[PDB]
Amino acid sequence: SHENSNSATEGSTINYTTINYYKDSYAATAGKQSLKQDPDKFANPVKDIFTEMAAPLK
Amino acid sequence: SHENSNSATEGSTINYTTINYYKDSYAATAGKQSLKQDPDKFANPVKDIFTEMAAPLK
Amino acid sequence: GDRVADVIESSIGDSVSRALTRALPAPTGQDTQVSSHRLDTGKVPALQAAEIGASSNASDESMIETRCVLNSHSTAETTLDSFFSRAGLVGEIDLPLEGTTNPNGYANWDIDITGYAQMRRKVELFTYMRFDAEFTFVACTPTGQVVPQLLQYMFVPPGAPEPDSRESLAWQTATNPSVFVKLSDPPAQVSVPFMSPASAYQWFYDGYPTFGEHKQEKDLEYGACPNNMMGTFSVRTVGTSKSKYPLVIRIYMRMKHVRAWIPRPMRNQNYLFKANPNYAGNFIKPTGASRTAITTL
Amino acid sequence: GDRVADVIESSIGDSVSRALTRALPAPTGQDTQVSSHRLDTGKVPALQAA
Amino acid sequence: SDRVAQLTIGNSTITTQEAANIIVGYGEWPSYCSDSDATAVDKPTRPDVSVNRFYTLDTKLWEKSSKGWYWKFPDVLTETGVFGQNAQFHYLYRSGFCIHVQCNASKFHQGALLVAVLPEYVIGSVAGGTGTEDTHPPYKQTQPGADGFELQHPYVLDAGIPISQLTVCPHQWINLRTNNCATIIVPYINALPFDSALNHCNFGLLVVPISPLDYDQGATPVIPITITLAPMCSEFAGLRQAVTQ
Ligand SMILES: CCCCCCCCCCCCC/C=C/[C@H](O)[C@H](N)CO
Repeated sequence: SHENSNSATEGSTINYTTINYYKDSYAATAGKQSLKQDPDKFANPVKDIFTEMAAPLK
Repeated sequence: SHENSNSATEGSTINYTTINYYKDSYAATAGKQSLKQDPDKFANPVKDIFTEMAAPLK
Repeated sequence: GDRVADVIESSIGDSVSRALTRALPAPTGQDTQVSSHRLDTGKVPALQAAEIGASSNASDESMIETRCVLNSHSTAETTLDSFFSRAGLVGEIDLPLEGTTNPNGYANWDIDITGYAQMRRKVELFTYMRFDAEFTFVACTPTGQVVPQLLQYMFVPPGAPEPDSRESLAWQTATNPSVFVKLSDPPAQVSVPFMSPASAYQWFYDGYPTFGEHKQEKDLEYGACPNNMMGTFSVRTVGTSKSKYPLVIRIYMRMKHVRAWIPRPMRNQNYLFKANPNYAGNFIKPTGASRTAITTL
Repeated sequence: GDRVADVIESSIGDSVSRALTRALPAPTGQDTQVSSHRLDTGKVPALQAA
Repeated sequence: SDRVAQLTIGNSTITTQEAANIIVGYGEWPSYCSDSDATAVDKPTRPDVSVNRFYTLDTKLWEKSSKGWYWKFPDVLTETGVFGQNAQFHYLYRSGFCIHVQCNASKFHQGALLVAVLPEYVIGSVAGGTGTEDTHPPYKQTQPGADGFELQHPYVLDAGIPISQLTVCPHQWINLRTNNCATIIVPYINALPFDSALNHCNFGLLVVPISPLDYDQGATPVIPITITLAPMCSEFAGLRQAVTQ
């Protein structure tokens, strides 16, 4: 089970579970990702965040 | 897992990881080598080594 | 018994090799350190002396002002296995229905890997090699179609009787290894060990195999290394009568478990003969490309 | 905030003047010491380089 | 210091005052064969001081249009002194070498020499010019002896291999501006613990002028080149009668 660390997703925060039979790590299966989202990075990219209950402009 | 010790790289300093299904050890895979270099043996084959900062001929 | 001082204190017999250099692990490229300006006399790393025979050892940090780079580029792909463990064509055997080359339905191919330039240039970068092999036999007709034919391959080590016909008795293979395979099947693949009487194959051999007068007839012995003569590879179509299809066989070799010694300059001329470094004398060409002037691109 | 090595280890901003020389008090002229002959090789104070 | 040197071995001594250090071939000193690597059963002989000494073979003239020369080892010594006698009388052979090349001129002469050691230096032929002829080098070209032989195509080294890459081999430069001598120490190079000293040649020594010799009219025009060499840690085995070749 000693193989090269040469997949496209090495040096990433999330870890997969995959099956490999060769010494090169990019030959493995796609596997399962981890379910994490950051919707604010596109939906609410403001400097000073404001609460729902108030008026955005005051 | 009892096999003959008849590969081409027996009696060598470096060890490999390989996969074999037969009793002869030269039928296995190429595997992974170890990453060691001796560049001085070709680049700096002098008797008395000299520092970078000085003059080679004094 | 040693009693004289020059024998007691003698250094004869030291069988260990004094090594001036040692191997150090290097999984990635070397990092770059921070550097600053320097204005002083007596300490000059820019000036060298190429006469000694050593490569100049001035680095980046001693010549220009540099930043710190954390180099993580792997060196794994330039190893000997990574460079050599790739298959390539080394021989072709032709089995025509009518012809003068192999008219009887059988052929003998002496095993040598200096028949094709792509493999020969790669293997001749070094002087000695010790490796294992992996041979693959791809068979097809001249139009490239696959047909229901049964073939036999036989490995004949030196000293064994070479077959002389398709009905020769040597095909009983009581001791020689052999392969029976059909063209409809995937190509045959076998693994071969290191077979030299010496510790390595040498692609260059500056000598003759025998003593005696070196006359004109006894001149081809130059460069002929007996230790690289590994026997013959014999092929035939199984049957008592003549076959129905003309067949072509291509052999592919893949090295593994490699060790190499004594690098030498790469070839820059066209090859002419096998096991013979001769070159066309009247048609010598430069190693690289040329340009009109030295001051222009 | 400094995070890169070439900024952390940088020498930019040194406002102090490096002085190779220092002032020493000299109220009177310098005295003369006793001297004798010298006959040796390698040590020559007469020869200079202007 | 570094520019001055003195090499003493056996009953001979070489002094120099314009050295450029010493090159050790592949970073390894010559040595004897160990008990785990030897294969023959008889006891080899080690004559020691009578064979390990400096031999001066011959002198060559450097001109403005010279192309180069090569020498084969140990063919240069197969017929010189006690070493030659032992090499003729015995079947096996094993030794290293210490090569010193002498070439001196004035401060008003210029030029450069490349001195290199190439193992298994097989010499190829011109193949009849067009290349359809299967020729092999004659005896005087493959085994020139102690008199050396001159290169015909120094750009290819008579083997189809470029001279620009000859520096991957153990080498030194003789640049008349800086030095006037070169020293390379070669261990035993072979795939066999012992080999014949008469049939097999281990390596070849190349001396090719990369920068042409040039001087003004009136200066000395005769600039010789000299080769001096000493076997190191010599062994011999398989004693029988002597054979000429
Ligand atoms: C039934 C098996 C048939 C396949 C036979 C293949 C065996 C090949 C023999 C060993 C090959 C060794 C590799 C090359 C060695 C020598 O250096 C070359 N001849 C160089 O000329």
